[PDB]
Formats: sequence, structure tokens, C-alpha cells
Amino acid sequence: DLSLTNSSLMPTLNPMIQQLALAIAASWQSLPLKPYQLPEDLGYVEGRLEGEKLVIENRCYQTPQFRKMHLELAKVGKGLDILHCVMFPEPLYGLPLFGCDIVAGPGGVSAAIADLSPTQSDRQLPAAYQKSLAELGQPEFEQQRELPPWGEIFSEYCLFIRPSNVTEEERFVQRVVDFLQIHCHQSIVAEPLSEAQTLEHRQGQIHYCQQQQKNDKTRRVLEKAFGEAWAERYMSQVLFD
Ligand SMILES: [Cl-]
Repeated sequence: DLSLTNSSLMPTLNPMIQQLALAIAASWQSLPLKPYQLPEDLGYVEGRLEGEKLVIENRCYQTPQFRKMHLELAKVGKGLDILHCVMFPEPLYGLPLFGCDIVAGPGGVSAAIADLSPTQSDRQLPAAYQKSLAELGQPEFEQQRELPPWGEIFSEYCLFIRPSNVTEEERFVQRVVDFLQIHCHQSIVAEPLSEAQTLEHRQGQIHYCQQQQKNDKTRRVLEKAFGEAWAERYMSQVLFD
């Protein structure tokens, strides 16, 4: 397999991020993972910010169905805990791209976001996905919504909660687990699209990374720790290349 056991952050990371990472690892191992190549220096990053230590662990993999599967874990200061995960689909198969984030600090999880995004030119998800995402039921959480106007990028099943307690923390992990299973299954039964389409899905992912690359707030922090040029290289090389 490819485990998180040699991770220096897992022991100090917020328990929900631990569960997600572990849940996301269980999922990707059922898959035929191959190593993805991220800039040598960016696999493990350490620095200072406002005097506090910051660290990040990027884990990358790939399969004939997925161009790049990224797992990002980071601790910045005694507060900010971050979990970031994205599965980049290989255009030829027309799958949606998975993606979730966890932001937490001393007082628990501030934001938990997960979704299967439409790589289509029309912003729709395959019929199958909708047939399964619907059959899962309605997600009941206290804190939700507020997706910005550039949320044009994500699908309609997007779960953007702010955990109201430990109960919901594991509900959100279960729902993420659910999506991953549906996604891993559509993965094996996926088939090559027509060269016309393996480009329009090569338009969506392209458009996706470019949009995220301009609104993802991981940047500002990176700029304060290492500056503009380093932040830019990280955004377009690590997060959303
Ligand atoms: Cl901004």
C-alpha cells in the first residue's frame, strides 16, 4: 500500500482530519496507485510564520483513471490545522474530480467541505453519479452553505458544513467515505470517451485548477511565510497544476 504511518503531523493534527486522512487512505488503497511526481522540495515543507513553525506533507499518486491524486496535510502555528485532498481525473475517462478540505484550530473544526465536481463542459455529473448521490439520502448538518459566486465550479451535492459537534464530524467523514466508494466504483467501470470529449473534460479540470488557483486562500499564508514567488510555484505546481 501507501500509508500515512510515517507522518510527523498525524499525531498532532485535529482528530477529524486524522479520520479523514485515514478514511481517504483506505479508499485510495483499494485503487491501483502509482507514484506521482511533485517537485522534490515540495513533498515536505517547513517554515516560519509570525514566529511559529509551519509544516506540510504532500502525498501524490496516480492511476490510469486519475491524472493526479493529492493529499495535503499541514500545521501552521499552534492553531491552523489543514487537510486538503483532490483527485484529478484523466480526461479520457470523463470522471468528476473529487475534493475536500478541513480547516481546524484550537476550538475544533471551523470548516469541512467535500464534493464531486463536474468536469463536463455543462457542469453536470454523469447520470450514474446522480443516481447514487441521490440514493444516499439528505445530509443533515447544523452549519452549512455560503459557497461564493465562483462556486460555479462545484456540483450540487457539495457538503460545506461547519461541524456543530463530534457526532457530525463522523457523519461528514462517512459521507466523504460514501462519495469515495461511489467514485472508486465508477472508476473501474469507466470507459474511454471520444477524443472530442477527452478534451472538454481536459477543459473542465483545466478550468477547475485555474479557478481554484485564483481563489484558494492557501496562497496568502504561503506568501507571508515564503513570499509571492514561492506561493505561486506551490499553487500551480502542487495544489491545482
Ligand atoms: Cl484574495
